[PDB]
Amino acid sequence: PVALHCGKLFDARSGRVLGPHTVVVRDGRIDQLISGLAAVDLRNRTCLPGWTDLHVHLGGESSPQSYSEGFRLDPIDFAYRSVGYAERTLLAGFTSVRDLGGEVSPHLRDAVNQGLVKGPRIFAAGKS
Amino acid sequence: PVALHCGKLFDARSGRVLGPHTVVVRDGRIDQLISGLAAVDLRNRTCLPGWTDLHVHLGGESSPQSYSEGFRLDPIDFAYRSVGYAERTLLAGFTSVRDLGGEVSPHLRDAVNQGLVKGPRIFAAGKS
Repeated sequence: PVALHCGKLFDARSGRVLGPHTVVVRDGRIDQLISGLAAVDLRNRTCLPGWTDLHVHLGGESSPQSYSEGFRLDPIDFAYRSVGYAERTLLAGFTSVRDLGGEVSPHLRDAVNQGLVKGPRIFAAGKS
Repeated sequence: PVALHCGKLFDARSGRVLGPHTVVVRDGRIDQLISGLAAVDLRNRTCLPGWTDLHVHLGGESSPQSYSEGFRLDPIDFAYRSVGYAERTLLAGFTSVRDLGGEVSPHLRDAVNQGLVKGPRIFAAGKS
């Protein structure tokens, strides 16, 4: 249970930035939206919903060695890299993603959902 | 049947350079060694026996891509490269070599012995 006090709120449905608002969060959902208990001071910030990236591949990253590591590395090493990838993605403001390829992301999604590692909400495609 | 006239001859057994000599070749062997018919004029040159390299790998060559081509290429491409490798080795003065690794060299040796391609006399080790 935390109350959020922020100076401006962006209304996604309308596409307009409103004024001061107070957001009350209990049980992980939004309960009240008073316009005009733990408290977080965001009165010098703009309120937005979390962003969704609909096309990512959290199981790897492009590099000059990307076309030779496949024959020498295992998916476990790629999972160890994906831990940092997912943390960096979450900390940039993206609370959900849609993964469109790769067989490490269904496992990363399970690990994130169980709380073992930090990351966004993953919708995984598995093998293309 | 060709007679060779060269100004100086290197005697491998003794290790000394001698004077003018005439070498008569019939049937692929040395028959006469007159000291002091087709003719080749080498009177401004030094006569030596063909050289032997006891450690070569005619089936490949080092390159920045040598650690990734193995998973993408076939031995046929390496044979096509070995054709030029063997020609260049023969033209540098090495009439025989000892190949100490590689499974393309037993086939290159057969091809050279049958006269299909140019190269030195190959003693191949096969797989190490």
